[PDB]
Amino acid sequence: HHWGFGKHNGPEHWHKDFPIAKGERQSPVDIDTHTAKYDPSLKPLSVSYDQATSLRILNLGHAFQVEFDDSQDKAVLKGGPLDGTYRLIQFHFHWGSHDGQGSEHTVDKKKYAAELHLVHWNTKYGDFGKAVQQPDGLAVLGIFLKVGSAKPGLQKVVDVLDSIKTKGKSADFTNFDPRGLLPESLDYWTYPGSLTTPPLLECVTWIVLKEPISVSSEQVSKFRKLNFNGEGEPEEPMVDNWRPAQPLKQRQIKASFK
Ligand SMILES: [Zn+2]
Repeated sequence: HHWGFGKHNGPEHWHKDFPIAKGERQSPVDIDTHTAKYDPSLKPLSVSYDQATSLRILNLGHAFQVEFDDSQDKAVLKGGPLDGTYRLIQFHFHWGSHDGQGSEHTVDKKKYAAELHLVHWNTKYGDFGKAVQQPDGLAVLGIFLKVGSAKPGLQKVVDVLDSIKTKGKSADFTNFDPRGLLPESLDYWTYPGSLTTPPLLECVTWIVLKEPISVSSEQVSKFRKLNFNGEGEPEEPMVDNWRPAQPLKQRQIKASFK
């Protein structure tokens, strides 16, 4: 009964193995735009992906992840609410069983068709594993996906997914430029929170972009053809791998805009 997104092992059950699931700094959250606070002191984000080096793409079971060479010192997220520099290690998505749900963060309760997380670790701490043990260990850039026109910079991802249908499969995924996954504007909300899969560690500065990227119905539908199961096991399509919004509790969501 490893955690996952079935009826028996899904988000409602995670607290039994990971009691921090009911903790004080859990993610995702609903972003209530009336109660979020515009902070004029929040500076622009700095996302430098020019020299990011993608390596491989893996079906981990609950989702797929594209991994990067985080020995590169130039593929970095910094600025914004951050007081350090953070190296890109991987990205992945969350999505639904239909276009009407799939995002983890919500905006005034609005759910998007999917959400992209670009995960970066703090260069103060040596590596990812050591970083997640610190309250400022990770900076995750979250980006909503809505269905409309196609996102060209996502196509290489969409095209490869048929090769990694079942858990444990992977593919070469070199020369992928994650700049192609960013919207035009980098206006953002930000708050302190957690990983949204177990172990749910409270080590993340969340930066959630106001502007969603547009992806086509065809592109997001490919996500739903992935499987949670391993090869030869009964087919279980990989859908609804999003943790729902958790209580904000003490925290203050801040915005770079009104
Ligand atoms: Zn995520």
